[PDB]
Amino acid sequence: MGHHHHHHSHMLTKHGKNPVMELNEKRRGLKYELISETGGSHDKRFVMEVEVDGQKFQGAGSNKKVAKAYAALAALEKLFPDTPLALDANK
Repeated sequence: MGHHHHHHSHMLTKHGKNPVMELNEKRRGLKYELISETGGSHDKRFVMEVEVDGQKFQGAGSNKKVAKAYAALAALEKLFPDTPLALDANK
């Protein structure tokens, strides 16, 4: 029996474009830099920052590129949610 796999499956975003490449189509002149980076006994913890429309959003993932994905989604869900009227919103 197996009970073990190497996680190769890739999460994306609102569309099948991958949040990073998608955001780079939705907006141009973006910035992707590293904020936090560490690796423990069995788990990883990376945090990347993305600049969209001058606004900086930070996301955390198990590596740089996955952290970029969450950072991008952080901007996408805020700038391009495509949702109806807003009854609840902070920023």
